[PDB]
Amino acid sequence: ATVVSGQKQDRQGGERRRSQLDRDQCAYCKEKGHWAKDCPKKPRGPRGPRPQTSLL
RNA sequence: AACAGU
Ligand SMILES: [Zn+2]
Repeated sequence: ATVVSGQKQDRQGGERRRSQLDRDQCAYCKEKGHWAKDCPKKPRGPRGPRPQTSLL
């Protein structure tokens, strides 16, 4: 015999389709004030800004 | 994955 399972459907709080992602809420760390594109927890690298060293 | 918003 086994008694273990999950079956329930209930949720509160309004939301279109992106949690409480405020227009001024970072969608990365969840910090309000800065945008994800400006998240201080964003990645960086690899250090080496060299797309194409042309000669002209 | 941590971008759910050019
Ligand atoms: Zn952030």
